[PDB]
Amino acid sequence: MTTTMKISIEFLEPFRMTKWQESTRRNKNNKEFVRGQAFARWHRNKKDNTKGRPYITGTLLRSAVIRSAENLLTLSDGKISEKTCCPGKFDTEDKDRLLQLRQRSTLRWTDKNPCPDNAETYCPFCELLGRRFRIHFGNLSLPGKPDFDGPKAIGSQRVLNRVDFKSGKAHDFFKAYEVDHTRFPRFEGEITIDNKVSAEARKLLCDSLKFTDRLCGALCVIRFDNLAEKTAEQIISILDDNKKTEYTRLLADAIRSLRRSSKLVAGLPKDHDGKDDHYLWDIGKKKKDENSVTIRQILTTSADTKELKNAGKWREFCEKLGEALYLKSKDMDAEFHGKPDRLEKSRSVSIGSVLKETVVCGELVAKTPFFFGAIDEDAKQTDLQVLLTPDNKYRLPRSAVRGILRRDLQTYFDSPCNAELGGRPCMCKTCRIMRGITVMDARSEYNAPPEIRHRTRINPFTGTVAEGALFNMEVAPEGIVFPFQLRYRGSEDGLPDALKTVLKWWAEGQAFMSGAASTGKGRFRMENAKYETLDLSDENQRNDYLKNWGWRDEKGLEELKKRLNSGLPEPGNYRDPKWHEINVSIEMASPFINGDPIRAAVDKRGTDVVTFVKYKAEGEEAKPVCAYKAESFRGVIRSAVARIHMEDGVPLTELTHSDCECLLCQIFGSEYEAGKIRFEDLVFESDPEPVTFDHVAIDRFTGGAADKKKFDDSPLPGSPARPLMLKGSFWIRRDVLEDEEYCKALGKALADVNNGLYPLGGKSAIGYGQVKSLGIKGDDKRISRLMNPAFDETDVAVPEKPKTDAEVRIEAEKVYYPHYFVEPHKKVEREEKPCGHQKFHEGRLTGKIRCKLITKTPLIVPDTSNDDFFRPADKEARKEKDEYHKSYAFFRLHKQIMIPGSELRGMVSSVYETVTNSCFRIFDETKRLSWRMDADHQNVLQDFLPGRVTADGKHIQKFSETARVPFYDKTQKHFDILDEQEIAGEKPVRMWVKRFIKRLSLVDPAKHPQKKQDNKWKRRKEGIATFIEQKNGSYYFNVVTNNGCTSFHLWHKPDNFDQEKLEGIQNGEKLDCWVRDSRYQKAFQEIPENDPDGWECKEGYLHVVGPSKVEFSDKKGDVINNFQGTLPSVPNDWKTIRTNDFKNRKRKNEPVFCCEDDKGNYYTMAKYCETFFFDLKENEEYEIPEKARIKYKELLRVYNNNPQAVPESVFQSRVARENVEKLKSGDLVYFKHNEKYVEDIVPVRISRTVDDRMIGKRMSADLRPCHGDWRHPKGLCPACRLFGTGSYKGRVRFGFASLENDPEWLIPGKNPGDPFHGGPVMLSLLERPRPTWSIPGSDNKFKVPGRKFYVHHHAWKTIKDGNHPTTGKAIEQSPNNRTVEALAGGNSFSFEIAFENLKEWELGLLIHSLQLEKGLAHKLGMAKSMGFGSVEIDVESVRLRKDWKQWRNGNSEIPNWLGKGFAKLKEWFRDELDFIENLKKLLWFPEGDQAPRVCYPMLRKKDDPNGNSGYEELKDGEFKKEDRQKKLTTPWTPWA
RNA sequence: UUGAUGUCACGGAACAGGAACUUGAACAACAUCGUUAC
RNA sequence: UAGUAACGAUGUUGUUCAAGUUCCUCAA
Repeated sequence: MTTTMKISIEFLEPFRMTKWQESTRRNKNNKEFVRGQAFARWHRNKKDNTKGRPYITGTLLRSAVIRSAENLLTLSDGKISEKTCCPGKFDTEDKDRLLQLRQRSTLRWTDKNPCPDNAETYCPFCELLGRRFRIHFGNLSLPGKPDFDGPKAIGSQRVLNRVDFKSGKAHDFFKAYEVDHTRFPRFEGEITIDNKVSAEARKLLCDSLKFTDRLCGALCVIRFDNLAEKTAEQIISILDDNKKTEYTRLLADAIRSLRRSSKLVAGLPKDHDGKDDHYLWDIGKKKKDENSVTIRQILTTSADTKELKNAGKWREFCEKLGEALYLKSKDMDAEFHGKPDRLEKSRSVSIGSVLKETVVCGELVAKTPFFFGAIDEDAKQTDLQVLLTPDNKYRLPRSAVRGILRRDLQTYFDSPCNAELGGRPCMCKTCRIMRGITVMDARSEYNAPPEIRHRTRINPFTGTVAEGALFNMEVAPEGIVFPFQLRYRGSEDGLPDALKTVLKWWAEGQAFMSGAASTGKGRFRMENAKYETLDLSDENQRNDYLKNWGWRDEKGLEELKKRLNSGLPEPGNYRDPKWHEINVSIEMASPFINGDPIRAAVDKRGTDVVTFVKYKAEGEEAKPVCAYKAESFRGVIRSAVARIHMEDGVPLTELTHSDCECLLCQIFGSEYEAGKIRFEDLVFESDPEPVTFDHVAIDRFTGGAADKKKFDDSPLPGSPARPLMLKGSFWIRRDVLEDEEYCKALGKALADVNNGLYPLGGKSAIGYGQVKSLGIKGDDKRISRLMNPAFDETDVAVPEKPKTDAEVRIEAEKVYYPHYFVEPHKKVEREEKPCGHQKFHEGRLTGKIRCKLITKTPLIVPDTSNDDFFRPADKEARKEKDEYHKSYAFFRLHKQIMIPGSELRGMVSSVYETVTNSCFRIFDETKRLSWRMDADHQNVLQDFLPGRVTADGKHIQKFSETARVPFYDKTQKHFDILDEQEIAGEKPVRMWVKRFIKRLSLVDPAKHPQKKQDNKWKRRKEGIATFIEQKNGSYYFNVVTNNGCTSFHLWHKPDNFDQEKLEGIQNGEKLDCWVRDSRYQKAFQEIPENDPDGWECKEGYLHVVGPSKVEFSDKKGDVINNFQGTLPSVPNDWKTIRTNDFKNRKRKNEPVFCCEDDKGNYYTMAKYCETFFFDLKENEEYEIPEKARIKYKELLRVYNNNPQAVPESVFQSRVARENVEKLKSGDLVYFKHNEKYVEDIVPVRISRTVDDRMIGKRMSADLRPCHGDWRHPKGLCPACRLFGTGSYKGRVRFGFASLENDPEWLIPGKNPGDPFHGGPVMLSLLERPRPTWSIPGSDNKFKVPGRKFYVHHHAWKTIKDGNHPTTGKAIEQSPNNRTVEALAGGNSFSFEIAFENLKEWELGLLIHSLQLEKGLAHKLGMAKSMGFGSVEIDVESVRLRKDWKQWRNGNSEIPNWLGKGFAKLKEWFRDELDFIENLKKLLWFPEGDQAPRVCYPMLRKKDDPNGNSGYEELKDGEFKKEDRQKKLTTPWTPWA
């Protein structure tokens, strides 16, 4: 007796879902069960396990149908078909149940009796209301009834908001679950209708089901009828197996950046030679063990797996791999929800019968990168995320659009709302329009990953970043189009005036929707707007509206979009939107950089930092453009404002901005209110191709390139020819331009920015940024009227340089050295506090210094961007893998000769820090030295005893003595009778050891007058002689000693003076002879067949080292000559090398081995013996500390890394041939000890000695790098206060020098008529410096000498011709020298030095270090150990700065500052200024007719035509060991 | 997997404040091997 | 009965980034 009607809803928007709670907090007292009643619920079976499906109750649909019936019943004057309708009853006497009452002001129609319950025929509204069930509503569930694994498998919980209006930041908040409509678009259920209900109530129910449009926060229409985890573990294992565990976060951040495309792995950077040993992309490979994969190979084999071929799979793989790597690198609340007021009776009111409908279509594109904060969980790498669709599409929710419409409608009026989330509906002017507005969501179909931006915060007391201020941010691209549709229904004749004015504001590109609007986030623009007004008051238009469910679905929308008229309606009352656009145009003159290190790590160029480049969308693809960030420009302008205004004493940079109405808190905003000025990005108006500049860090002592301190950067090029224009804009509020107090502050800040200060970008300390001019327009000269520059009276000329007094006596026929260190003082002061990069102090100076550089000796500043500049034409380009002869050009930027700022900065910094006796800026406090020890018994080789380490590496057992066993000889055989188990020293052997041999003579008393001048014949006694056999050269004898106690057999070779004693020997005569003992320390295996004497059989260890001591050469030495032809080849394995020739051929002295390899090398091998350690003394051992093992590790690292070694691997020692790295349990050791502690361990008899301390502990404690903590503390060296340091910005900025006259090269080019290119000159070897010549020994006597100032001379006239500076022979090219292009004397450059907050004694010393006296000169460039680079600097106008209006050129104040500087120099050091005298002696330039010949010595005296006693004769006598420091300190000591 | 005589939740902008920056001449002369003889 | 003395050859490149901060405030 029922009639089931099957219904089915279909969502067109992401609906919302509530949270599940147990059946105890399901009353009217919970504040989360209420406010969660208008959503869908989540039912889970088997409670306490999150597993179920969502559903929608029937009471919500019943309430919606009742509301739609009330709204539809008054539109036809209360008559459905024929009969009139009763008003209905909405009152209940019981109120302990019915958890929620109605506060709605029920509509009215035809007021009459409420049809009391005691009836027999009701009104159709009574039958629809339900007065066993009359109209039963069923639950809506999913079609197939599935079972999911929780509410986080179908949706995602996002946080909603409630912002304020005056202090427009926030209030409480709440959150809910929302499910997408593309995955769950359908719900099904039924309604059980009785038989005899009516024939007009069914029509009302059908029209009410067709009239309802939204159920759960969304529009609807009701119808009726494993690789990435293991890849992360493998990468982590690779990073842990090596020592590269500090590259993990950079690896995570650079791997996450590869999610844009899979064609980025085949373009990763390489080395500088094109190899595959990058410092982070090629970790894992070694010298051996080929089966070791790198990270590049892992990423290359994972890009094509037939699973990560799509974009989404590769994107997800990269995202979770970066998340896993970040999580591995890591370990190295109040929601005001509800409270609706329980009202007893609703105040029924009538609204009439006039109802219209307006549909506004169109779309809104983006003009700035937008942002919608949706920071979710399970992703902690970005910490500022955007809102995306489950298919990675960008969307804007309708809640943000509704809130922005509310804000704009409150702005159109002048009255904010006063609601408090409860009670009766509010009836203000902006809540009666907001109650008829319906909007929709968007998708934008872009589907691309968003870029990441890095932001910081700078401490305004030191100039660096603050502690703990560094964070990321991701923004959506620019140019994405969203579909738009607004629908309004009311009683007016169309749209109201407020909505028309707001839409006219939005059609002008002033729709600031959401995001970080203070830094120039999303600003949209509504385009292609259409509108059409319907009329639901009649019956021939309402039935056509109800026939097709309105026009909400896609088919109805495609039919409706053919009826809308174009163009928005004009408003009756305009309101002149309250935001004004101001354009900004900056023009530069120097390079520009905006750092981005992750992009430089991914880029294929192979640099360290690259400039910032943003993307923009063209509908489906992204294109990159270089720009300047908006946050950096906002920070620059904010710091320009904050440093001028005082606000009651302390400047705006020291305030906390807690509860103050400061000038920064009313324009730029704070954490309590929003700002009133919004900035934007700045494009570059062109296509600037980046260039690459190489840098280096030159050591102070032994001036050369320091370790691990080579780098480069890729800035955008700028020069005075092409000035790199910048274009941008920013928005200001309307009620700020009308104020006269804030516009003055903005004008002052922009005038201080225009006047040269505040450079934009990165490394401004070397001449980057340097804003040339700034011009704004679009404000009716309200701000651009204080931006006029001014001056003072500029006529006074600069004083001249003083005359010098330090002179030297240089004579002829003498040679000089080029190093001459400068010994410093012992008082480095650190008792002054730094100033602070805040407001401009009163008693300090700021301005510009214009200089003028002029060379007087050829200058070499190379362009290291490309080699082979002097390459011949019309030939092959280049072989892939070879070592050619490098050749460079001069430095050019835009085809213009220039000098960088870092060169001049380093030069002036060296002179200034050697004048004031400050801390050594850069140094190498590691790398302990080592020296080869001499070969002499008494001084060094007496203390080195033979030893052997025990079974554990803790003790060393010493031996008694040693004797040498002959190998590689021809008179024995020791290789084929001994295996490899006893020649490695791991098994003791048994040899026969002889100590003293006995020579023989004939007659002593008749030898006196011609011989016996060697006093060795003092131990002869007597001896009888026999004769048993005959030999060709010797004679056999049996000699007794004194009484016949023993007899020894020998072979005696006679001579001229003992040939008369024997004529014919008859085997039985008794000759007389004398026996003398001689030293003979040998040991054989079995016995020799020449000396049958008593050999003492001993027991000990035997060892070998290999054939060492090769005198290899290339010029057929004295031992290779006079040979017997056909020199053999080198054997491929040892233990078979024998003796070929003898060195002495009269006697049978030292044998050699001459051979020849495939090249022109000729080896001659000594060392026909090995050593044998016997008599191991037990129970006496010495401990090994850690210092000895550190020294041994250093010794092994020096032995194994040598470029001057023998090219053959067979003639090396055991240490270098087998590449050992530790000391084993039993091995060869020559150790040194004293009283149970060992000191030194050397492998061979004559090896090198490593010193105990490092080179940093050989100085004073004050001369070390003045860096560290000892606002900023007061412990800084005097040179790290003018120039910067770490955690302290320096207040001196240099600039690019530019040539103004004609080039005037050294030698003319190959093409006449083109005076812009020079000729090539070839230089000498230029080998690296040796710090082991200034510090000869290692005990305590040799401290670290000074700062290595090169002297001035003229030795470029010998290089220009083609000869050598030392000898006179012509130099020949090789893959070790260069061919540079140089300038000549008589060229002029010009640059500028900007300074700020300097004292009056620091400026005087800076001027004294810039310009020297009238006899000195500076020295910059390449190869200044010859005569190459001698410049002098004259200082022009020094115009100061005293206010933001006038600048007051101070040329007539120099002679005061200089004096004050010297006064300070007298205050610190009283009368101990000898270092300044030496520095003035070392900068002296030859004024005339003086030709000092300086050069480096050769190795010996036989390899130079002058015969000047090269380095091997200078180590004795003049520069022996104790006169080295003394002679190398005096500014001009003869080279001798 | 809801109760019926009463649900404005399309009744609420995840908003407000922050300079990828500080320091650094692309340069530069004396070392490398071990033993032989008495 | 013991351990003493210093000699012989002439050839050759190196660093390519290092030290810092990598999340907080206003709220709760």
